[PDB]
Amino acid sequence: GSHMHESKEWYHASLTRAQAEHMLMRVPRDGAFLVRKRNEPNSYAISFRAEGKIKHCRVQQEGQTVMLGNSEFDSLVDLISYYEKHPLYRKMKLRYPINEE
Amino acid sequence: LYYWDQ
Repeated sequence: GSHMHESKEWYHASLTRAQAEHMLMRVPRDGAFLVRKRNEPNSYAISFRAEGKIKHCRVQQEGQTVMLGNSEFDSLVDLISYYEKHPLYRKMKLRYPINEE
Repeated sequence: LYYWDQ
């Protein structure tokens, strides 16, 4: 699908769950987030901070679209742009993209 | 949840 996420600050092509967790803990704000490519094929994770905890959400890359749960988008950038304006977890929007912080 | 669902 679309590759426009490759230059986004929040996107990390090579970042483990553990590395992602240690990055997010340095940022005491709900809505801190990043996206990382998973070892599983055609899969990403959104790692985010909410209620003082780190959570991870799977995103499946399937054909010309990406899927999070039952929500479907044209691309990963469209998905992130959506959840920057609409809450992903309770009332938390994706708010603070983490670029190595 | 290992992965939060949604």
